[PDB]
Amino acid sequence: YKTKPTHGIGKYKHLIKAEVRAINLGTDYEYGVLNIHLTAYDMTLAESYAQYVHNLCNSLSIKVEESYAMPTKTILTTHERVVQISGLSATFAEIFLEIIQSSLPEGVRLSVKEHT
Amino acid sequence: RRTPPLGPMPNSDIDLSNLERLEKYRSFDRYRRRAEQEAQAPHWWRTYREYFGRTQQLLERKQA
Amino acid sequence: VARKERGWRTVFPSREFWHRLRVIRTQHHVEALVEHQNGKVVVSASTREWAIKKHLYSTRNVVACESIGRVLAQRCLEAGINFMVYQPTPWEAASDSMKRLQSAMTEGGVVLREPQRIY
Amino acid sequence: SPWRLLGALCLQRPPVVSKPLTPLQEEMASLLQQIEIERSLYSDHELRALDENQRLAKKKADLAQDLEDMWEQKFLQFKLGARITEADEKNDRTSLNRKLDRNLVLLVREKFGDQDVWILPQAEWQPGETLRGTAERTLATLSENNMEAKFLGNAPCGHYTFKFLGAKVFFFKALLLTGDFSQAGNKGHHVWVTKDELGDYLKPKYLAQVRRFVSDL
Amino acid sequence: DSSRASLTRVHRQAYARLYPVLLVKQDGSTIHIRYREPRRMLAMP
Amino acid sequence: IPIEDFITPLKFLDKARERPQVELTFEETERRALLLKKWSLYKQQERKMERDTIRAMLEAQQEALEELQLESPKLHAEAIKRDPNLFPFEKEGPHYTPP
RNA sequence: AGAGUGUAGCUUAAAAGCACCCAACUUACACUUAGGAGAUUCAAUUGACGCUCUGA
Repeated sequence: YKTKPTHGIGKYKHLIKAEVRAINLGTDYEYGVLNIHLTAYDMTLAESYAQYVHNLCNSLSIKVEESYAMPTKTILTTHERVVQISGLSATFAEIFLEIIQSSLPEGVRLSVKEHT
Repeated sequence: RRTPPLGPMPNSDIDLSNLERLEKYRSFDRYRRRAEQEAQAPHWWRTYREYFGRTQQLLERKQA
Repeated sequence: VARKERGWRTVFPSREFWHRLRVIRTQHHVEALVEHQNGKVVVSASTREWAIKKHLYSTRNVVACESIGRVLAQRCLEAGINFMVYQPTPWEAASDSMKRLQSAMTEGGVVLREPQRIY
Repeated sequence: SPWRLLGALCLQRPPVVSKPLTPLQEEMASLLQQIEIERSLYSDHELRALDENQRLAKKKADLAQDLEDMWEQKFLQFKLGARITEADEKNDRTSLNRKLDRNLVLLVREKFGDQDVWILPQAEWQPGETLRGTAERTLATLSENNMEAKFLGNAPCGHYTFKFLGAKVFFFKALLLTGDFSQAGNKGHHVWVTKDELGDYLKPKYLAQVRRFVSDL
Repeated sequence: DSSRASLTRVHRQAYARLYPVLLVKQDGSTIHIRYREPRRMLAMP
Repeated sequence: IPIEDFITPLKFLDKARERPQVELTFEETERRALLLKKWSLYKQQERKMERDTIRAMLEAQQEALEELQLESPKLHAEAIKRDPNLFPFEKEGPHYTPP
């Protein structure tokens, strides 16, 4: 009740968010939303690398927005996957980038291009 | 007319500005577990409980 | 004759019983309790108990669940609690090890359905 | 206190050749190939190999083999490039192709007056220039070659403070994209070492702890 | 650690057979690719 | 454009009759289960080695930045400032045979 | 050389509870199910074997 000492023991909308450039003001330097294009000749290798990079993202407290993909191209077919990544620090950028560099299985190229 | 509470406010220590950096309820089971340990814990308001209430053996076990 | 807490309708579990079997499958040990309405533990069956732990390969599988099902069905036979009201959540009810637990309850002699109160 | 500025760099070579698989990895890959064969769905090459042979048997009772054979001979034609240019040389530390399945680290002997130390490549900087610029100057000056390398950030990787007038050493981490390494037999003592010979080359506590920020994999 | 994401599996159910053809684009770099009509060597002109 | 290539081709519906025989032996599935158990062990070992390397290099870089802050008051502000050359960053995967 | 010390990753847990991984559904994540590995550093509260910091 409004007048009891236990007022608002059950409110929850202050704990729920009921609802892009980079944030570099003066000291906390932050990436925006990323787009990592994992392009490969094989669905299996690209899918597995997307799964593993997603599992390293969710185990290192990284916000992942989407895990979508664009349609393939006729040439041999080229598959790819897009993993959007937000949440890094400069040391964490170096470490996460070098882990991605050192985790490449076979002939899969990388990208860290921004949105649009 | 708001009065200050008697004891500690539950769900207050976790109230941060960045809830996304805190690790999250992925499941349905962890929540009922945590609610069970706090429901077994006493509180300062009125609740349901107020009205309705050596080495050798270990080594041998490890070997077995 | 005695009352059951017939309410608690909106919230899970329902408290309309006399003795509750609650199984928590932890990372390492699976345990099954039989309780009163007071929250007090009447009958315990744990794999944190060397007499059943030393006869099991792994403390968590379908085998350990069947073993502790036999153990607790026996325990309720020497404890005189003969009737049950058990509520599993629907994803766990489709699990194989705890439906083997339910089969163990049925073959042991403890019915998973308490009789209705006489009014 | 007169403070002596020393910057440095830890050069990294990405492995062009992947690591060879474990025999137990070969076994589970064989099991995976078995289950991929088991869970596939009437694909067209076996339609041109099994049912065509059944129809030929029906015609005779009243080519896939040649294609597989020509595939085998074209496999035998193009000889695979050897993954091991490592054991045949066994002493060519001056070349970039000493190892392929691991990362390789530039590492130079240096002569002081009071010391003679096999050091990770260093340089001297003044506070006017950026530390990233110091690392770029180190790459462009110390090896006198034409590598095109790439950094990740300006954050350092390994800090060591040794004194005799204090002195500090900061260790960055670069990445070689490409390189024209003309005159590989230089007069310097640059040696690429994967992980192990660091412990054979770098004894003191300011240099035996370099491997804790080097990507061992 | 260049073998973590090479030990894979087709997560779909309606998929055909795949075989490891070695492919070279233009550079003399043979790479295993899961593909149909199991060629053994490849070269893009 | 919301067009994807995850749609199953229409040829995979008619002639699913080529391997109706999935039969194994008890030793084969015993070895398969042992392989699954041991490979869960090896994947846990690989990830825990990766976590050990990760925590070691995280603490090394954090200590390096902290000592750079206490030894250089005008360089730790630019030691976190990011580089504008990381937008078109490219790296291809490994190969087998050298050129 | 001295100090702080010490249960698998974490415990004002006493051989546990959360962590972690593979297999299945998921483009993918997540849930769930099936499985798995785990430890009180060695001797009689004390000494010494392992780590960190402070010295040369």
